[PDB]
Amino acid sequence: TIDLADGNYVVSRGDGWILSRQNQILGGSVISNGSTGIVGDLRVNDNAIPYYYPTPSFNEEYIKNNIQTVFANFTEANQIPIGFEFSKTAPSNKNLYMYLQYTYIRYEIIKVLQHEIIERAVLYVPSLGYVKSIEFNPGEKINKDFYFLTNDKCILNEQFLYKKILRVLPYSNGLYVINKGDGYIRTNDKDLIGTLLIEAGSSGSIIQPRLRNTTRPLFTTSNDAKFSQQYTEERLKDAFNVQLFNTSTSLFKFVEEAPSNKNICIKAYNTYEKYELIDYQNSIVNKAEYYLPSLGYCEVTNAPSPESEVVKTQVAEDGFIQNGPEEEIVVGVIDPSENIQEINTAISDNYTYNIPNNNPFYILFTVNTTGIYKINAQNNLPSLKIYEAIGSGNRNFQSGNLCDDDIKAINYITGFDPNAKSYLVVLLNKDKNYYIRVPQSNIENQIKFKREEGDLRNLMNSSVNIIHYYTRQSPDVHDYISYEFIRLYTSYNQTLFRVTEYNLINIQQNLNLLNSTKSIRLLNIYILKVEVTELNNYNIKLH
Amino acid sequence: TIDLADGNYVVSRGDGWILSRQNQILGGSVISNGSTGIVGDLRVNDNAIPYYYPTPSFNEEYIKNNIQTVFANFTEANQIPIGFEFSKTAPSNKNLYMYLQYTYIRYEIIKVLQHEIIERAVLYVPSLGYVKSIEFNPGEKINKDFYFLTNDKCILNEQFLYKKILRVLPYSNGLYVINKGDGYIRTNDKDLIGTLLIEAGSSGSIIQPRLRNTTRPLFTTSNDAKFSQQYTEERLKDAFNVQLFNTSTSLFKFVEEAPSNKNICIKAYNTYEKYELIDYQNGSIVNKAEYYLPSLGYCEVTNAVVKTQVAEDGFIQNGPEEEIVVGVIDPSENIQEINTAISDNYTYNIPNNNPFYILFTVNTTGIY
Amino acid sequence: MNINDNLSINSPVDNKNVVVVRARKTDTVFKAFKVAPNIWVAPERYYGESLSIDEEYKVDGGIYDSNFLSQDSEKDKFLQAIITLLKRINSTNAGEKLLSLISTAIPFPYGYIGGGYYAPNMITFGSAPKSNKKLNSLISSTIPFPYAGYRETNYLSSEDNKSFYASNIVIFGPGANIVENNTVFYKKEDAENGMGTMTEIWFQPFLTYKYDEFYIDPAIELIKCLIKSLYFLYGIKPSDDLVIPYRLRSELENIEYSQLNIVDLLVSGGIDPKFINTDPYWFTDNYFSNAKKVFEDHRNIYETQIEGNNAIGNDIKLRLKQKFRININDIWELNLNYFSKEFSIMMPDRFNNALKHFYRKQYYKIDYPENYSINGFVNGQINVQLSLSDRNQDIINKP
Repeated sequence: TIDLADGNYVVSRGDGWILSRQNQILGGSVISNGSTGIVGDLRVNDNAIPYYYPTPSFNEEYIKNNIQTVFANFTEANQIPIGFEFSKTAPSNKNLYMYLQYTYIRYEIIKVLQHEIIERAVLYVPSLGYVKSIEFNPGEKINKDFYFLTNDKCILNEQFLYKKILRVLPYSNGLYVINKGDGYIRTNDKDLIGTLLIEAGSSGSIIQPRLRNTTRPLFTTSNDAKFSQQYTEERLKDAFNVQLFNTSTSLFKFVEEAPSNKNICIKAYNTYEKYELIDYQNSIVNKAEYYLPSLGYCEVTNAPSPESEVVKTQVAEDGFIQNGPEEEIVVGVIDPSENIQEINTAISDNYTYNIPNNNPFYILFTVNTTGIYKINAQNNLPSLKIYEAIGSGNRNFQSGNLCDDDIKAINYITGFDPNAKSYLVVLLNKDKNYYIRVPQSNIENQIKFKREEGDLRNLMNSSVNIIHYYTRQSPDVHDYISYEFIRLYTSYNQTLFRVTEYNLINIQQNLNLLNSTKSIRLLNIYILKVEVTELNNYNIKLH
Repeated sequence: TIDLADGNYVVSRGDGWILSRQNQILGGSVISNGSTGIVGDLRVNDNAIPYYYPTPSFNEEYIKNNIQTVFANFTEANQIPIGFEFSKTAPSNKNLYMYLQYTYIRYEIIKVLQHEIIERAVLYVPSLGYVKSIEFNPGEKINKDFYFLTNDKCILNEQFLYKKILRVLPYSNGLYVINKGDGYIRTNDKDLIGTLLIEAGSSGSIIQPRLRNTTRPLFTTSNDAKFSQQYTEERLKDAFNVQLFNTSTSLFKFVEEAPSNKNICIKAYNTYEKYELIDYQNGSIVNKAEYYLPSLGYCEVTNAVVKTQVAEDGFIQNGPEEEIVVGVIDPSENIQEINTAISDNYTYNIPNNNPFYILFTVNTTGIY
Repeated sequence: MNINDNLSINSPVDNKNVVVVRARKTDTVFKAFKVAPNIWVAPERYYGESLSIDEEYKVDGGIYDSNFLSQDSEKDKFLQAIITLLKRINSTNAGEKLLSLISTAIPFPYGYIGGGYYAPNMITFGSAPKSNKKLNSLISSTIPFPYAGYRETNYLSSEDNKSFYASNIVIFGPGANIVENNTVFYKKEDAENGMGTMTEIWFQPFLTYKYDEFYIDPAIELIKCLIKSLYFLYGIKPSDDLVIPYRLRSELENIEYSQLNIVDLLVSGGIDPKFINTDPYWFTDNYFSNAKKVFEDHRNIYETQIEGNNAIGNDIKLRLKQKFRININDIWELNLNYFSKEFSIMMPDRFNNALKHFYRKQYYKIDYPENYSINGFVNGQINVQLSLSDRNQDIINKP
């Protein structure tokens, strides 16, 4: 007698059911004189076929579709072998007999009426095995309950899950890939390899031998336009160099040895790794979620809870739960739409490059000797973006020439966005390759590289804007921003240098922009440098 | 940066190189309570994907030829399957995260002028793997360096192997087969299965599976007319019952469990068994042949940038000294048998005009 | 068996039902849709034949148009027409049986790399942790190392050469000749040794001709092509030199005899095969004996080495079990005369393989959403109201 409402329902009594009278059909093993015996099986084919017990209201197709939609899809899993094994050690002087049976997941579809069940269709899905052992001596009489089972039962914990049937991101405009961690599992035991009950003194094992290399990655995009499985896969290959997506040859196995005075229950699930492909621009504009299969997760129940009551429960809403460590690894990526022009010659001091319509583009370059360089275009506009290539310079090397490694992983160095005119100063090493993104058909705005001779070293890795308040794309905390321009402060995000027209001096220091009151009137054209200490807002304004 | 003479050279930095941005692409595993987690790989090696990084002067064909000329071939010899495993036991009350990546051998070709490397090309060849583990409580903050590697690094071996790219026998006349020992390995790590670095408190294993009828011996004959591979194989079977097919169903494995103090480095090679087939006419050796049959491998334990020169082609024996000599009936001659045993006297009439064998047995022990 | 009728040319490339594969080992790629297990449809024209043919090499009665099946709309119409024809075929028990046999009749797989079909080698994995007293080194799981090691020859390769998709049949559009249904094999060597190979079919469902007082249902032509492909799948293709007389060229002032291959006669049905294939058999060749012997050898191999093996997936094993349930005589005795009675379809029955000489064909356009349904021609095979095609002015005529 259920306490729910009328109508049909989908019920999952859970895993760990053993049918009646199918106990010794698989046979048993006998061990003696301190030997060790290992039995096991591989749930692959001819043994992974579910058993249907339907009722006229609920036919086989109805049951299959309804359970697969809500709970784990077993039809797909029926082709991927999974192996389990029990190991047991006999004592010094005695005999041991151990026999194996299969454990099934039990699903029921019911038709409640007036708080009374008037129909029940059952599905048994093979999941794993269960080994029962006993040490004996000749002539001993064994309780019939040890061999024979008259009715089905749940050796594991009973359950009655059912479902009625009806922060500030200081990034730059561009793409990014965020690895959010490993150990993601769908709700409602939808990604459960299976559960094993290990009796005292034994040792269970669950192995994914990758006998078939197939996998089931999951994809979810907020906009099918500009994004797709192929597009995200290519972007990941560019970023993380992922070569195999729907394939794998890595095995994962879990082993637990139960103590001598207790029983253990180990649950094995398949895990996933989450890759978010954002398209931040000014405010996330698009998002995709890629769940690449990982090498599984194992939970260990020290023992089933004492039998008190089978409390009914409802299925959780479809989603994910993370069991592994929390992480967020962000990697930039080159947008394939923009074109990248490679410079065949290494760049020395005092170099010029002719812009060669209004679409943004990329230029790849490397320096001849490590140092600080100033990049400014004709009339100090348009503003540019400077990214560093990750992992470059640890491979192919040709003196006095660029040998690109096709590394598409770009780490933002410094940039600003539109119409604002500014010039960048960045420290570059000889080996590493660097990309420059140029937006925006008037006269070509040639890009000029100048190797500063230890003059602007103070304003290292910063963009100077050629400029009463003014705001611009703020950098991350611990980064530097600079302006070339009697009060100055910060609006939400929380220094003075004298220029010689081209020497430099120190006018003021320890200038807290988060003060709102700045009366210096320093006896020095000046440079105001701000180092972000708390990215309280997307943009930082100097007023 | 280089003390070598000017010119072009080929260098090997050894296995154990891990690439950048490729840490978690193979997934990971989570362990709880006292459970023990084992993760590994088992490849047929049929599908090989070496990563090239050439230069104008050094093209793909140049690299492949100049590398396989000295070091191990990876095009046609990249067929033996490989397998490795790592296992970790989690503490009583905590959670463990393990993530696995591949390890590669880094080959290079360089052009040195005025004692400075002015051009460099790179080749990465897959070789085994490496597992990183961390025990974490929920919500613990993890340093990004544990997940993301932003530069290639040498984990296991830091080496630099370069090469310039420019007794009285009182025996009798007749055949002989000599088993000269076991554990032979080619020089310059041409048989190296690979090296594994097991962190403290973990265990590691290297497996060497074998596909049926897929074993390649090494044959070197001084006269292909007489000592052909079929001929020497037949003589080997006659002397010892050697058959190639039975070495394909075998399998071996090396296991090492590092203590909680330091790490353990295990290096594993494939081995060979050396059989010398000789003809000893007139007291000299008119012909000779060497046959190297696959063995069950050899292992050693290391404990962790001097330049070294590639050794001349040859073999090194790591097994015990051994020399077992067995004669064999020359197939050229014919063998006749005397059915009746010699009791106390016999006069056998020769049944040719060519050398032959007579096989007989004695019906009673005694001096004849 | 369920024909997937929920696909369109605009369907996304999901790498599971809609794929972009490579044509043999050439440099071209083409898009394929799976409408059933191991059965694919490729609306685009066949890659083999070149669309531009010199006027000297054009054959009589052929229609050439290099712009046909170039736009996406025509491709989608072709795909939907093929699906409709397949549904019409499967609507009857005979068609369902034929399609099931086609799907299950995979080419025999090659043995392990080393050789043989008996059993793979073993491996061990997962050494247990060192116990307090016992090392437990040998406590580990046992695995069949090359699981599913059986090498297969029926697969389409992706453009990246890093993925493969099973396929027994691939229905293409017409080649250089717009109206010429054809069936070609993947490997000639494997089509005669009993191992079998995948088949490719060129089909044109948008054109039909009127014989006597009725129209020709393209489903019969498709069934003929599938039956011909069955020979390739079972690897029982006879030598091209095994021909038989079919008609005496009376019109000529010389003693010349036209010849037909045995497969064409056995498959095309009609009255011609009745004079041959009698009891007792008056025509015989070593081809039949060799085919029966090889089929028995393969069945014995499966029964003694395939069934016992437990280290290979059932996807191949169960299909091979059903593939050998039937006998070769059943295939040889299978012809269009049976499906004509089953489907109640009228077709030419006398010298239907040499109709080009007897009378010239007039072709009619078929609109499939309208003129042809899952039940066949709308309003019957006689009263269907079709329109003469505009391509009849481009028919080649070389007397």
